[PDB]
Amino acid sequence: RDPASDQMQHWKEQRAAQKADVLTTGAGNPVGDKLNVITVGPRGPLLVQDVVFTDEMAHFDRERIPERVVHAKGAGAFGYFEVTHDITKYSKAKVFEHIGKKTPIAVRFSTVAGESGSADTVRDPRGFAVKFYTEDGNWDLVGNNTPIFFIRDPILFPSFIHSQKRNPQTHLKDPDMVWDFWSLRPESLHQVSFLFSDRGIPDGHRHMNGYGSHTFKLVNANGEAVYCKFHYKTDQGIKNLSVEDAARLSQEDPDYGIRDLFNAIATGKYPSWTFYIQVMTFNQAETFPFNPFDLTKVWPHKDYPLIPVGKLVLNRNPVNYFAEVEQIAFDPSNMPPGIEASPDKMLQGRLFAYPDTHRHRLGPNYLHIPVNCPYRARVANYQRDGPMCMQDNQGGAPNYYPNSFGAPEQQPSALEHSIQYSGEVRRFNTANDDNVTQVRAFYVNVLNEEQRKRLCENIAGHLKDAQIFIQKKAVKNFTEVHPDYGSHIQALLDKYN
Amino acid sequence: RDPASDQMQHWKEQRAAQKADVLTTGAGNPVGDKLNVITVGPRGPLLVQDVVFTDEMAHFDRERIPERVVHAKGAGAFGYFEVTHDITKYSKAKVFEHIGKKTPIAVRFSTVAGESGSADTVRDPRGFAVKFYTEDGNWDLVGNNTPIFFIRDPILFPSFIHSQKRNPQTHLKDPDMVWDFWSLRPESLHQVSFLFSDRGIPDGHRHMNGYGSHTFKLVNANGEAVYCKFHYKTDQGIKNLSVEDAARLSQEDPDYGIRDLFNAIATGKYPSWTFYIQVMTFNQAETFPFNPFDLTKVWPHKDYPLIPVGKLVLNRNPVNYFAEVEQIAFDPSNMPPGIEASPDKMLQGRLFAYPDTHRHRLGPNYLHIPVNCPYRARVANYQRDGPMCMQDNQGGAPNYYPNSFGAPEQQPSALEHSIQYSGEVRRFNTANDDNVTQVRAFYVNVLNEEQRKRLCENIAGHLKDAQIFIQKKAVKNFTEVHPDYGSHIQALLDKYN
Amino acid sequence: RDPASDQMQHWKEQRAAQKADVLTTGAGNPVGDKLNVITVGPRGPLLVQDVVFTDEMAHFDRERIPERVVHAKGAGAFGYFEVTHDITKYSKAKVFEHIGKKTPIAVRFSTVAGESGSADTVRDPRGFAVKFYTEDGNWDLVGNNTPIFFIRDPILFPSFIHSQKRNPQTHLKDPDMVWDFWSLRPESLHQVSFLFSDRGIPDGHRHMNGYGSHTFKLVNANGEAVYCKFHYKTDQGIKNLSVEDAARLSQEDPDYGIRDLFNAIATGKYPSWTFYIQVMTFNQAETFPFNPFDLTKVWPHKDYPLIPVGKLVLNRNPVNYFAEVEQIAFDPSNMPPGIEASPDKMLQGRLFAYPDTHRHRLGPNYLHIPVNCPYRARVANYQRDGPMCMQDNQGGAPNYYPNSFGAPEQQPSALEHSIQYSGEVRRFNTANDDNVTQVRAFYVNVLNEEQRKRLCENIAGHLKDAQIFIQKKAVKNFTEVHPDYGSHIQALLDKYN
Amino acid sequence: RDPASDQMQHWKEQRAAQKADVLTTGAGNPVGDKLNVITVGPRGPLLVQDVVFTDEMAHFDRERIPERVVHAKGAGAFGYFEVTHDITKYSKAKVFEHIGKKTPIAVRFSTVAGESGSADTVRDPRGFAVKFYTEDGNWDLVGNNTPIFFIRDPILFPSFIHSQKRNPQTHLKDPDMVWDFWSLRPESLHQVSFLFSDRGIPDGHRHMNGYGSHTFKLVNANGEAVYCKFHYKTDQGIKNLSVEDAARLSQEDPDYGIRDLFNAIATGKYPSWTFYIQVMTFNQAETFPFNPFDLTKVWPHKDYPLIPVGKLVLNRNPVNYFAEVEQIAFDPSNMPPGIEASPDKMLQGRLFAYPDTHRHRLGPNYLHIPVNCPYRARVANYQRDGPMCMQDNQGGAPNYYPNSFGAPEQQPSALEHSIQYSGEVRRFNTANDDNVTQVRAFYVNVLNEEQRKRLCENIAGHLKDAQIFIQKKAVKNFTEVHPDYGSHIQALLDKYN
Ligand code: HEM
Repeated sequence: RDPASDQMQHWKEQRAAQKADVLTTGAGNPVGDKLNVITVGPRGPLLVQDVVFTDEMAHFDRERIPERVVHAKGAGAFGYFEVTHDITKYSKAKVFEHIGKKTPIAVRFSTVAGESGSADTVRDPRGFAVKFYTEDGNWDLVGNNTPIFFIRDPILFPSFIHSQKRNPQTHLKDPDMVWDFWSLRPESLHQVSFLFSDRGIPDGHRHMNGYGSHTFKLVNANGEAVYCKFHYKTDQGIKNLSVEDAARLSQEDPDYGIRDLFNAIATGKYPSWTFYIQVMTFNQAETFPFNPFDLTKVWPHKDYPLIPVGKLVLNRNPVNYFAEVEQIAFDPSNMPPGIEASPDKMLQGRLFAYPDTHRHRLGPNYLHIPVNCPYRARVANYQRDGPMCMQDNQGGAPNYYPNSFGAPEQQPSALEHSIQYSGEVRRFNTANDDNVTQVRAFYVNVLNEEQRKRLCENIAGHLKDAQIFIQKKAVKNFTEVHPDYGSHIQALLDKYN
Repeated sequence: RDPASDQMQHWKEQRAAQKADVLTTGAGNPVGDKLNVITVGPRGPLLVQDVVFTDEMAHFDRERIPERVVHAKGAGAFGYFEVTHDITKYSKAKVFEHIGKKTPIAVRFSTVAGESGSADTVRDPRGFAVKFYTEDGNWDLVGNNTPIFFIRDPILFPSFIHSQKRNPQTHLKDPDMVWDFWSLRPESLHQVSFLFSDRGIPDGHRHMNGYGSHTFKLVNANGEAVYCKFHYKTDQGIKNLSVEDAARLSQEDPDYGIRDLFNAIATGKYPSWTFYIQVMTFNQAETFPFNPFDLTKVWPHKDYPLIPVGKLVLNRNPVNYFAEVEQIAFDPSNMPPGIEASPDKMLQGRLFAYPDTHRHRLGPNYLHIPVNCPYRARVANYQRDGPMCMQDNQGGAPNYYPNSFGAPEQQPSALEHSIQYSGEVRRFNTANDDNVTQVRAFYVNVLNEEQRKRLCENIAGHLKDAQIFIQKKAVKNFTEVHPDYGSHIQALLDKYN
Repeated sequence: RDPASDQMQHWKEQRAAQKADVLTTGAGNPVGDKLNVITVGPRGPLLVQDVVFTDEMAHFDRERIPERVVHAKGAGAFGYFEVTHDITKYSKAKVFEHIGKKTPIAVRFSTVAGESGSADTVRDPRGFAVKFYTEDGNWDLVGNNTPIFFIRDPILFPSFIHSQKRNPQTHLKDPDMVWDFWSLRPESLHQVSFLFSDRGIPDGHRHMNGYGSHTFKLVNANGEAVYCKFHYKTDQGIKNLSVEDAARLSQEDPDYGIRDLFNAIATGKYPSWTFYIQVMTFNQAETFPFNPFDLTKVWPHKDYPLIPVGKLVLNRNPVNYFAEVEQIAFDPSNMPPGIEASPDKMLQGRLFAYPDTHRHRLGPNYLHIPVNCPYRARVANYQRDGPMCMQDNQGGAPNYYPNSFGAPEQQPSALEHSIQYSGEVRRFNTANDDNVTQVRAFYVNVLNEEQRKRLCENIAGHLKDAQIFIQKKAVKNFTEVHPDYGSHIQALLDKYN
Repeated sequence: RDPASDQMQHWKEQRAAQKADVLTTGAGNPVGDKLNVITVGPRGPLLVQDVVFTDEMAHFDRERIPERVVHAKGAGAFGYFEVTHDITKYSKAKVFEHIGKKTPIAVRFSTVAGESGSADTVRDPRGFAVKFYTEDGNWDLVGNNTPIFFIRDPILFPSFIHSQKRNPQTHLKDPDMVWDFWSLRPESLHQVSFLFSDRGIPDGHRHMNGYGSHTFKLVNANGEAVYCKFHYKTDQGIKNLSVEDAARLSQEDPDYGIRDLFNAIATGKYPSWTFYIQVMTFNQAETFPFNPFDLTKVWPHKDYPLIPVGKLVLNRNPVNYFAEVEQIAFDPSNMPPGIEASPDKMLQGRLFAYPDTHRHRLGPNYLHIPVNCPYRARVANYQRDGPMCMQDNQGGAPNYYPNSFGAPEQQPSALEHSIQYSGEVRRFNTANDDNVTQVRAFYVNVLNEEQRKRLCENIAGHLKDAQIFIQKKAVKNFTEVHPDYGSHIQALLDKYN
C-alpha cells in the first residue's frame, strides 16, 4: 500500500526483533493487566484502588484541547529555507545573511471556516504558515494562499469569521450571513473574486502559492528601511480541483490534503517553493495610487518586480501529529531584527491576536512546547513561572531588570525602526477606500473568458440561497466592478430563482 | 424557505418596529464606532487604548472549548417525558410517581468518532442522551441507538476509541487500527454486526431507537430491587439511509441530522419515542445463560417482555446552540433515588469518566451552566468555590458537616439499596465470555437473506483496506459466528484483493 | 462577641422557624448518608459507585483559583456613590449627571506584595479599587492609597513586582532585590518616601485616602476635554499604626483589616470618603514644570485645587467572600463616555494588563460572574461563546456587524476624543526625568522633624540588610533629595551595621 | 551573610568570567530596550506594535497557578534514600532490593490550613511528603509529622478542612467552626491531643518525625503479604518551639522553616531521618483490639517493634522554587510493585483525590513537569495528547491495546495481591469506633505532668473563643478520655470566660 496506510507496519518493522516495552502507568509503575478492571468478585462492582484504570481513563478524558478559532483543519510538515540570493541591502535579518544559509522550518497548511473533521477539498482560502527557527529567535511568516484578504480593518475580523461559520441558533452554514456581510462590506470584492475563481480549491497543498499578504518592513545594517511583500511560488506548479472533483473528494477522502502531503514526502517527492520579495521605498509608498498598507490591494508586478531570495523545502513528515501539528503556534509578532511590521491595520491587529489566542488554546507557556521553542536561540529574560512551566524556569537567575547581578542585558543593535506619523489619533473610516479598481483588472486581465464564466457560475451557485434583497445588493457591487460581471451573475441567479 | 434558513429573518421580524440595542463592550460601555480601529493618523499604527478592539478580539480569541472526546458531532432539542403507565411497583423514582406526570427533558443526538466538522450521515453508532430535570435532581440516561456495545470492560474503551479515530502520526483514518483491535477483541462481534447492518446509518435522529444499553437497578418504596433495561422506540418508525445516499448526503449536507431535527420541530412535527423497560428479578439474574451485566448481550424480548412506562417528546429547538447544546453535559452517575447502577463493568467505569471529562471540557463548576443545572431541585450542600462560581456560592451558610448551625441535612430515605457481594478483589478476565451465540441469532433470525448480503458487503467494503493477516483473523471470528457469515465476507474480500 | 465572630450563630437564628434543607449532590440528588463512604463489608475497600463521595471530593479538589498576581490579600464591601457637586462642565459621564444621583459601587481594599495568607498590618501601599455600576456600563477606578507610584514606565512593572516579592531560588523576601532595583531606579524616590512614612501602615482600610493616581481625561457634552486627577479622602480621618503595633497585630490578627471593615459595617458604622477631582486644561498641561502624565509626580494643591464631586459610602458586607470579593475584577480600561485615558505610559499599560490577567485568573467569561456584571446596562454586541458561557449567549441574535437583521448598533455620541500628537514613534527614555524635586518638597515642607526621623528609621531598618554597595547607592539617591535625608539614613545604617 | 541572603551574589560570582546573556522575548528575539515602551512622541499613547512589552506583560499576568487546596505553605529539598537493612522478606519493591542501594528523592515540608504567604511557625500538623524516583516508577509516600489523623472516613475531609480554614462570609478564622466540628466528631480526640501538645509547633522541618500514617501492604517475591506502617525519625532530634517564640517568629520571619532548611543544606548540615517499618501479619490484623486500618489508631511499639530499613538524606536545595517545589506533585496512588494500599478508608479516598487535584492545579499532563517525571523509568503506554503535551507524545507508536504492531505489553509479574472479601456494599458507620482508649494512653502514660499542663493550656487558649455550648461538648469529650483532662481544661476556660 501507500506510505501513510503502512504507518504502523513500518513502525513495527523498525522495532525488528526488539521485545515490547513494559506497559506502565503515567507515573512509570509497571502494569500487570491493562485488559480487565478490579472488581469485588467476577460480577461485583469496580474498586477505587484500581488506579491503573483511573490513571488511563482520566488522561483519555483530557485528550482534547480547543481547536484553532479559524484554520482548524490542517496538515503539517518540516524542512528548511535556503538563501539563494543576496538581499542584505534591504534586510539585516540573520535568516538572509549569506547565500547558501539554511534555516530549519516548520509549516502548517489549512482551510479556514471548517472545524476539525471537516473536508480538505472545499472552497476557502488556504493557510500556509512558516516558522523559521533562526539564531535571532523564531520568525513566523503566517501566510495564506492569496496576496490579499476580504477586509482592511481588524475590528471587522470576528464578524467576518462569524458570518463564514455556523448560524448561532441552528448551527448550520448560512448563505444570508455570508452574503449579507460581503454585500454590506464591498471591500471584500477583490478576495471574493479570487476565492470564487479556479484557485479557490487547490489540488492539495503542494499546488498553491503562499503569500505574506501584508506589506512588511525590512531594515538593513545602516538603519535604512523599505517596505516589502513576501511571495513563495510553488515549484510543483499551480493545479486546482474542479468543483465536481472537489465535491467527490470531500466525501471520498475528507483528509485529501493531509494524505497527499504525507505521501509526497514519504516517497521522496519533497515539495518546494521559490521565495521572493517585492520592494517599495518610502518615497514610492507616498505615490502609490492606493494605500500601500491596504490588505485588499496588491502591488502590480510590472511596477514592483519579484526579487528572488531563496527556497522553502519540506522534506520531513510529523512523527506525532498532535505534538507537532495540532500544538504548533505561529505568531505574526515573532519577527527578528531586520524584519518589522508595517502600519497595515490588519497586520497590527494580528500582532495582538495570535499570542493572545495561543495563551488560551495551548496555555500561558505555549512557547515551551517543543515545536514552538526557538531552539536555535538562547531564551534569556525576566519572565518566570506560569502553568506547566516545563523548563528549568531560568533557575536562580536574578529576576528583575535592571540589576547589578549579571542577568540578561538588552542589545541596542536590536532596537526597532523609528518613524514619524502625521494626523490625529482616532478612528479613520476606510470603508470607502477603493473597492473596485483592482478587482476590475482581475476580472478583465487576470482571468480569461472561460475563467470568468466559471467564476460567475461559482458565485451564483452559492449566492442563490441568500434572500433576494441580499442577491440584489451583491449584484450591485459586482456590476460596479464590471457590468458583465454583475449581469452574468444575475442571469444565473434568475435561472436558479 | 425552510425555518432553519429563515432563522435571522424570523429574529428580525420578531423585533420589528423597535429600535436596535446599543452596541456595547463586554463591560456595558456604549461603542461609538466598531468598524474602524484607532490609529496614529490615517496610515499609522494601532493604539493600545483602542479597548473596544481588544475587548472584542480577546473574546473572539477565546470562543473555542475542547470538543467532546467522543460524540463530538451532534444536535440538540428539548421537550418532556410523560408517564403513561404505573411502574411504581418497580421504582420509587419521582419521575415515575404518577400517570400523567410530566418532567422537562433535554436531549442530544450524535455520531461517535468524527470531530466537530464531520458529516452526520456516516456509519457509526448514534448517541441519544436524555436529561430529566426531576425534583430529586437530574437523571441522565446517556443512551445510544443500540442495546449493546463493542466491549465489556471499561479499561479497553480508550484503546477502542483510539482505534476508531486518527492514526497518531498521519492523522488519517486507519483500517489496520480499526480491524486489528476488533479482530483481536471478538467480544465486539455483536455490535459490529449491528453497526454494519442497515441501522448503522439511520435517516436522521427521529428514525432510530434509543437504549440505556446497560442493565440498571430499580428500587421501590419497600426497598425491593429488580434489574432493568431502558428502551425508547421511535414513534416515527425505523428508517435508514442506503450507503449511496449516506455518501451523497455527507457531501451535500454534512449537517443533515441537525437540519432535519430543527426543521421537524420548527414545523410542528414534534418527534416522540415510546419509553419501555424490561425487568429481570435477582433470581432470574442468577439463572440467565450469560452474564446479565455483560454489555455485549441483550435480554431476549421473548423472555423479558417490554413493559410500557411513558413517552419522550421533543417540541422545542435550542435558541443558542453553543450555550444549550455544545455545553450540555450528561453524567450516567446522575441517578435519583429509585434508579441505581448495576455491576456492569462498563457502566461502573462511566460513573467516573463523565463528571471527570466534564470538569475538563467545561470546567469545575459545569453544573452551574444553565442547561446543566438541576433547576427543579434545590442544590444545598457543603461544596464551595472553584473557577467561575456563577451563583452566590450558597452565601454565608455553614460550610462543614456535621454542624450545629442549621445547614443542609442528609436524608435517610435517599440511602442506596444494599446488595452483598463475595469473592476475591482482583481483575477477572472476561475476554473469553461468550462472543458468538447471540451474534449467530442476530445474523440468522433478526436479519434475512438480503440484509445478510448487505451486512457482508458493508464489512468487506471497509475491511478490504486492512492487511491480509488482519482480514484473515477477522474472517476467522465471523466464521465462528456462522460459516456463511465468514465465507461470504471472504468471497467479497477475494474480489477486492 | 463581635458581629464577625457571630456570623454562623446569626445565620442559624435567621432561619429558626425552618427545617434544614435536604443535602444534595451537585446535580441535586438527595444524599442518604454523607458521613460514611461505600465499602464492601465493614473493613473492605472503597467503591467507584460511591458517586456522592467523588462528586464532593472532586469539587473540593478544585476549590482554588490563582490568587491575584499583586494585591492578593484583601477585603471587600459594597455601597453607593452619590453626586453632591456639579462637574458636568468637565465630564458628560452619566455617573456625574445630576447632583443627588446615586450609583451602586463595589470596593476591594488590599496590600500589594503579600500572598493570600499574609498579614494586613504590614508596610506596603494599599489598593482601593472602586467599581461603579453605571447605566453606561461599569466604570472601574482602580486606585491606591497614594497619588503616585514607584515607576513611570509599565515595562518595568514586572521587574519591580519581582523585586518586591520572593527570591526565585530561596522563596524568601530579599532586601538585595528590593534595594538594588530602587537604588538603580531613583524615580522611585517619591513613592518610597511615602511608603516609609507614617502612612505606610494605615490603621485599617477606613483610615486612609484613595487616589486614581494617574492623570485621566474628562470630556464634556460639547466635545471639550480637560485632564484630571481623582482623590477620595477618608471621612473617618487619617490614622496609622506604629511599626510596633503593626508588628504585634501581624501576629495577633493577620486579618485585622478584614475584621475591622466587616465589624464597622455590621455595627452601622458605614465608612465614607469625599470624592474630588483636580482639573488641568490642555494649556496648563503645556506649562506644567514636569510631565503631567508622569506617575511619580503630583499636581500641587495650590496650583490645582481639589474640586468636590461626591461621596463614596460602604454600607453592605459581602455575603460570600469568594464569590463577591475573591472573584471581583476591576479593569482600568472600563471607562464610560465622558471619562478617558491620558498618555500616562503606566495607565496605558494597565489598559491591557487587567482584562488580560482576568481572562487567566478567572476565565474568558469573567464579566459574567455576578459581581463583575454591568447589571445596570444591557450588554449587547457580537461577542459569543467561550468557556463557562453563563447566560443565553445572546440567543439567536445575528452575530456579525454590520448586518441587515436588526442586531445592536454603534452609538456615534460615544466616540472617543481626538488629539494630535507630535514626535516619532519610538521608545523615549524617561529614567532621567526629575526624580528628586517633589520628593524634597515632601521631606522639607510636608513632614515635620519627628516624621522625618521615623521615615529615616523605617528606611534604615530595612535597607540595613542589603549589601553595602547597595546601601551606598541608595543613600546617594536620598542625598540628592536632601543632604539631611541621606546623612540621617547613613548615620542609622552605621549604627545597624 | 548567610547562604540564603547571598543567593544573588553567589549566582553573580559563579558567572564572573562571562558576559551577560542577550535579553530576548519569549520567542528568542533579541530586545533592544526593555526599559521604555513605544509611544507616539515623548508624551503620546502606547502602541500595539510594542510586542516586547506585551510578550513580557502577558506572561507576568499569568504567573500564578492555584495554590494547593491544603498544605499550601511549604519548603522543598532533594537528596536520596539509602537501604541499610534487608526487608526483602516483606517487600519485593525495587527501592529496597539490596543494602547500599540509593534512590533519588524529592521532599516537600508544609503546614496545613494557612495559604501561601502564611507563617511557618504556627500550630498545625506538618506535611512530610517523599517522592522516590525508582526503576519501577515513582513511589510517593505522602506523610505527615504524625502517625494518625483527625478523622477515619474521607467523606468528612472536605468538611474538616473547611472548619479549619476561613469563614465563608467573613474570611476569618472561626473558633466556632473549628470546635463545633471537633466536638461533634470525637474521633478527632487522638490527633487533637497530639496537635495541642509540644510537638504542635516543631522547630523547623529538620526537628520533627515523618510517618506514612496509614497501614499499607507489603508484598514479597513469593506473593506473600503483610501490613505495615512507615516511620521516619529525625536524626537531628525532636525539638519544638514554645508558644511565645513561635508567635514572635511568626511576625519576625513567616518563612522560618524555608530559611532554616535552605541554610542547613547550603552549609553542609544535611538533615537525615532513620526509616523504619512496623509489620503486622494478616493473622495479627484479625486479632488487633481496634480496626488496624483506622487512621486514628497507632500500633503499640511493644507489640509491633520498629524494624530499621534505611535513611532519608536531604543534601540539595531547589534551584528554582516554583519549578521544583510549587509545581511538585505527590500521589499516594503512585506505588510500585511490592507496595500496595490497605482497606483504610482515608487512604482509599486519597488514591482518587491527589491525581484529581493535580489535574486541576497543574494540568492534565502534570506528570510531564520535570520534577514530577518518573525519570528513572521508561514511561510507555497508550495515553496520548492533552493540553501542554511537552514530550514527543510517544511518537508514532500504535496507540491501542491490544495490538499486533509491537507496542507496550502488560507485565504479569506486576499484578496486585488478591484478597477475598464478603459483605454488603454500603456505608458502614465508623463514628462510634473507639475514640478515647489510645488517647488516654497518650495523656496518662506518654506525657508527664508538665506536658499535660501545657496541652490543656494550649487547648483552652483557643477553645475559649468558641461558644459556651461548644466548649461544654468539647470538654465532655476530653472528660471521657480522662476526668483530669477535661477538668483541667474546664478550669482554664472558667478563668478565660
Ligand atoms: C466504559 C465505556 C465508556 C466510556 C468510558 C465513555 C466515555 C465517554 C466520554 C468521556 C464522553 C464525552 C462526554 C462529554 O464530554 O460530554 C462520552 C460521550 C458519550 N457517550 Fe460514552 N463512554 C462509554 C460508553 C458509552 C455507552 C455504552 C454509551 C451508551 C449506552 C455511551 C454514550 C455516550 C453518549 C450519548 C455520549 C455523548 C453525550 C452528549 O451528547 O453530550 N457511552 N462517553
